[PDB]
Amino acid sequence: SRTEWRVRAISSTNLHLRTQHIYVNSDDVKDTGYTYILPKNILKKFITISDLRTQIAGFMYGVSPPDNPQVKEIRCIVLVPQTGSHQQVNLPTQLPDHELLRDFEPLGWMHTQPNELPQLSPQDVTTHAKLLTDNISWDGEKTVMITCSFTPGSVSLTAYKLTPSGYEWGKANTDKGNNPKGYMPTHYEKVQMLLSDRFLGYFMVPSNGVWNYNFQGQRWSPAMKFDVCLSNPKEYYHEDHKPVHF
Repeated sequence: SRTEWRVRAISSTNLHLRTQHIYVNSDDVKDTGYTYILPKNILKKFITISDLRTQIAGFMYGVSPPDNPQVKEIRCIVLVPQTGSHQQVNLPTQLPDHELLRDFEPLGWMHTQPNELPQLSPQDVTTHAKLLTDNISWDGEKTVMITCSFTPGSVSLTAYKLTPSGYEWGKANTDKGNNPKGYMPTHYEKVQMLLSDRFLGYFMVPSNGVWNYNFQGQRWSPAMKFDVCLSNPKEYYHEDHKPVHF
């Protein structure tokens, strides 16, 4: 329905309201490790281009502040060609590559999620374990996952790191659902994160100007190759994201 598309596009412009009420779960995090600082400007933009029901994601890149070795500031988010569901996001096996990105530190990924969950999803752990094993540039000691859970009238953020055992389990997991065998809360660990407007972050999207393939699944595949470039991200229901035909 072309009319439905226009209606959803309209209601989605109210997503920015949720970024007025942001929550960050820093509850009982170990005092050992890194603290992640996410810029408010990119978190808000990330929410405005997202969707309440279908998850989207982006890879995070950042730097190490000269005077605090235990702090990692996220300065760039890269949106890759993708598709997703209420339970997970589907990303190409090929990591983004660009001269501008090679001098940053890969810090993991972030993604939206329909509802707040009592535990990190088994899917997230599996997706993260895959990203680690395949990419030598991904340091398990610094890469993390930030979940942006939509809660009534707001968004709730949490950052996690995989545990050595979680990495092992994730690398072997074979059932995408919500209760895989052997899944324990001891497979992941919460990490400290801050939402700050002290500095700005930037976005990089596919060079063909299309990151959202949720209405063009036939043009998406895990093996697809792509390039990226600096740019302001297009919303979920942007003109260029609609299906080749309704």
